[PDB]
Amino acid sequence: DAFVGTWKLVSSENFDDYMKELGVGFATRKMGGMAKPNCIISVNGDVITIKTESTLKNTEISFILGQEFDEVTADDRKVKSTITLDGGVLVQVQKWDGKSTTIKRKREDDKLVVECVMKGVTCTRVYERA
Ligand SMILES: O=C(O)c1cc(C2CCCCC2)c(OCC(F)(F)F)nc1C(F)(F)F
Repeated sequence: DAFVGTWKLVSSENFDDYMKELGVGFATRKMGGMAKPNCIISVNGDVITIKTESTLKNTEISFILGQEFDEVTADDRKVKSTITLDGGVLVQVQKWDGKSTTIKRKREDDKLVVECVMKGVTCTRVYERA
């Protein structure tokens, strides 16, 4: 849809703090911080796929809006994830060990803006079309 495409990371703010609040250790944070991923979003019928590709780490999720699914995150959390579309924003929550984090994806001008929240930390990542 508005989201379909191949997107390249162009800016990131507070990602290290976000990962630290998730409990990610130094080595994985190091990898994550200097990753410049592509994000490839596609849709086929009810099923949306989001691939995140980078030199040292790839991930992929496929889901139906509103249907919880199991996910292994890039930092190796085993979470229960649910993604919904609200006012044009793809809102993902991940739940594990009584914690949650939200990842909101929205389209703004030429950007795919990703806002990641864990407790008091807010990270903003901006992707542009490849
Ligand atoms: O899409 C993103 O840019 C993104 C990317 C990553 C990984 C992707 C592979 C390379 C390293 C970074 C990620 O990892 C999960 C955690 F941050 F927790 F490590 N979380 C997100 C985001 F939160 F924003 F969805």
